[PDB]
Amino acid sequence: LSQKTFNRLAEQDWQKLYNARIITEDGRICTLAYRRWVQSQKAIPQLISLLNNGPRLPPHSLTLTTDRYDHDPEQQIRQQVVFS
Amino acid sequence: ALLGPYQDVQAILSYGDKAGLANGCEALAVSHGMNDSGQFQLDFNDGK
Amino acid sequence: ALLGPYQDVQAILSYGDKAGLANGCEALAVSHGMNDSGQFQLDFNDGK
Amino acid sequence: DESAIASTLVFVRRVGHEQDGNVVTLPPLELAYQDFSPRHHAHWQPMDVLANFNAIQRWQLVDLKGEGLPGLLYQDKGAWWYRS
Repeated sequence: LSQKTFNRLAEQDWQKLYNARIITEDGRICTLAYRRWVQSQKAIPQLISLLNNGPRLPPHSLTLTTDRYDHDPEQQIRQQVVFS
Repeated sequence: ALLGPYQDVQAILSYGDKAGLANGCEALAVSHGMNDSGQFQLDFNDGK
Repeated sequence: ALLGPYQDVQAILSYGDKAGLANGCEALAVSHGMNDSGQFQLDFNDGK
Repeated sequence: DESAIASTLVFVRRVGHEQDGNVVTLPPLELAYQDFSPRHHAHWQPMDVLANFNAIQRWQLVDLKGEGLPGLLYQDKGAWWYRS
């Protein structure tokens, strides 16, 4: 959930969706619980935007490694992203 | 037959020959088809 | 015993000795096996 | 998914905690079980196949021969008839 979708849901739907375990304790959207409400016509159209304006990425990790030691004026940070 | 409890069959059983038959015993009516003697009641000792 | 669709059982029971056997009480016909008496109806009080 | 009829397990999540009170979570395992909703599915259909299966004649639904479905048994005088 983005802050804007949340603010719209927060007065009423957030609570219905939260209890239904669509919205998790940390504000994430549960995959099966949302789908069950979409299939059941219980889902709110406000969460649809979060499946489109917030595309998902495969679970991932990021490594940050310096080439040079801390005292050097030229520590470059090598970055690598890994998706699985 | 698949003849239900509220369904009837109309059938006559008869003997097509010469024999020592009683009058009215030459033909029997079959109405329900379940060990159906053409009698409202069967009694083998009613004197008849 | 076991039987087919509409099969009957043919058996005669009879007494092979000297006794007061009334005329026709000498032997009994069995048509089926269900505690089959010698008559169409068993009546212990019909005077016979 | 707690209910008087049956409580099923629907959410499994492994969570760590930090010494500063923070929390570390992993994506949860979501489970679903099949539902029972006898009103939504209340579908009457005719069964012309049980021709003359009568409650008041010698009829019964039985597993003759050990099949997992009943057949229609009819007990006649001297014969039994059966539809598997």
